[PDB]
Amino acid sequence: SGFRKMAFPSGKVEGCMVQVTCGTTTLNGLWLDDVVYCPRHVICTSEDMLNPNYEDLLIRKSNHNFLVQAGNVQLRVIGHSMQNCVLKLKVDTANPKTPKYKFVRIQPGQTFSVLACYNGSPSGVYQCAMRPNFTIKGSFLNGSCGSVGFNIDYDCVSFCYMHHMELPTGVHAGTDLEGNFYGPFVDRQTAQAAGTDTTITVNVLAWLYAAVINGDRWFLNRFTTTLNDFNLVAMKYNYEPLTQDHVDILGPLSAQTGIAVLDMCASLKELLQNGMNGRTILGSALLEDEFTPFDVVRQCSGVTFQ
Amino acid sequence: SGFRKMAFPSGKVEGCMVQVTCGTTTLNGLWLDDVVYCPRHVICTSEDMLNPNYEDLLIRKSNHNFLVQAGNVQLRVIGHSMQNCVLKLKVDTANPKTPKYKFVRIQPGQTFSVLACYNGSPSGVYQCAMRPNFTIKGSFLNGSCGSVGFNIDYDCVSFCYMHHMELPTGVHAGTDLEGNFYGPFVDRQTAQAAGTDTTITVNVLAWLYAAVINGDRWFLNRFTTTLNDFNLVAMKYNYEPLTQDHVDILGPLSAQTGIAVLDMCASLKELLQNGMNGRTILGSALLEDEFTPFDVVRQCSGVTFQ
Ligand SMILES: [K+]
Repeated sequence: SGFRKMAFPSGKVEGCMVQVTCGTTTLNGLWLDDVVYCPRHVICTSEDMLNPNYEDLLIRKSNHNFLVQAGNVQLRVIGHSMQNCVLKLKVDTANPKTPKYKFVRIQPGQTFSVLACYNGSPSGVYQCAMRPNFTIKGSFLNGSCGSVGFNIDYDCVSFCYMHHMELPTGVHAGTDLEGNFYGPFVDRQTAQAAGTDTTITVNVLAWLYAAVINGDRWFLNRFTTTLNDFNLVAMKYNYEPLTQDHVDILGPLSAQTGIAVLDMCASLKELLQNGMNGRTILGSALLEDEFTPFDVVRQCSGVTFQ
Repeated sequence: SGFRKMAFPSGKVEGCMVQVTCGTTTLNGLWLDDVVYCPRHVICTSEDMLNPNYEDLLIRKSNHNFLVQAGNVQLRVIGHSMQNCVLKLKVDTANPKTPKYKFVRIQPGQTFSVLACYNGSPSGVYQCAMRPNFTIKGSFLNGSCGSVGFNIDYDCVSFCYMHHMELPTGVHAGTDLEGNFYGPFVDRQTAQAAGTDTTITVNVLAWLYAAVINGDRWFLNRFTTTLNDFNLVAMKYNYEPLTQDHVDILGPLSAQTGIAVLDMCASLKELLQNGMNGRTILGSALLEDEFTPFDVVRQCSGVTFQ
């Protein structure tokens, strides 16, 4: 029994984290084969950041301007290119600990593990959701940039996020490993508003299913609802619209528990309208939305890796 | 900067997890040097479990009764001993991936990362507290036993927990790596009651400090209190007494924020009595108690590992 914010095991990613330094800026890089990936803003000074011309700043850089340290081993940079907002430093050594990996672009609502690093060394691991507004509510400090988010399938690491910046609101933004930001953000120190953050409805439902599996059934009610009637109530409480695709993905959990998706939707409707009356679900007084349907299945069925 | 249930990186522990099989039972073992540690109840059948005489059950066992698999590599058992409730299988091979480690017995309140495993293979990693009643509110399924809890200092893994059993209440119990149960529990299938669980006061305070660091200052009040006056209020809300040792360990955070421990205590007093008025601290509507003072320092200062 029990249910936790459970992260993927970090071992495979630990062995890819390096320190990258340029000028006075030190952040993290991801070392896969003979390439180190890191945020390109590492080449910028404080003043460059206000309006950086990256094409120009990079032409003015040479390989020796980049210091890459893997543990107590200096990696020599022998090449550099830029892909969107990621810097690719070609190094003299293929990472012996390179795992099987893919670069994946995730959708809002999907979750991943983050290996928060400083100076190429891991500080911790935690589970995360890509928020609907394309931010993530991470735990990152100065120098966290280059830290990556990932999922694991079997033995294959699917890298989906690289951390680039913190916004004034204290939430975080970054790119896929091709250097394309998630959301309407740029690696420039210019005012940038997060879109309004909404609650990931399908994930709340998934977590309610988790709660049922673990006993909690008090929120189950006698009501039912149509999909559209639900979404009308949801929108009023800043909940993402629930699509048919979402309903379909919840199918496995609806089958496991025997509770139909729209029935669970009704249970949520009431919770939104009335509240919880000081009661808690899976130890939480708030409706948790950082667990996907698949995440519940994985934790409740005991899926392992490598 | 944000705040998350953040686990230690699992890499070092991943490389120590093996599968151990005996009779009708498969669970997990921890492979350090030429020894594999696992719960001794692996030698029991269903019938043995009702009233096991372990000294006698083990005398009747031979090395060949124990099948240890590290991936697709069979480890040959060449010896067996019992230390309290842990079985130590001596094998023909020292684990090449043995990290620097200690075996530590933690105190109630203290936290650790758990690497949940099935069949010697990791499913995930999550942060945990040793509850005051010596249970842990884990996420474990059938076959999780042998899974370990740990902290890391620099490069040294301090193993503090091995999972042995789930109790009727759905919470978990186990031993230090010397095989001594935490709490009044035994590795017998006989009814066993968890003591009443209390809230880990020192940890709630630590987490309030974390909240200050991340902005939230609304719960700060002008009032102060003596230690005893605080504990009188605490006991009424099922909070662990706050000791002077607790005050001392909160020292770093009190220094960092400039808020005195007893001042923070007063702020907590009010929160306990009046509630939050539907407000939230670090995204939570409940007072969180599974973060130690050190855990907050590590997350908020960016402490890394190896
Ligand atoms: K219902």
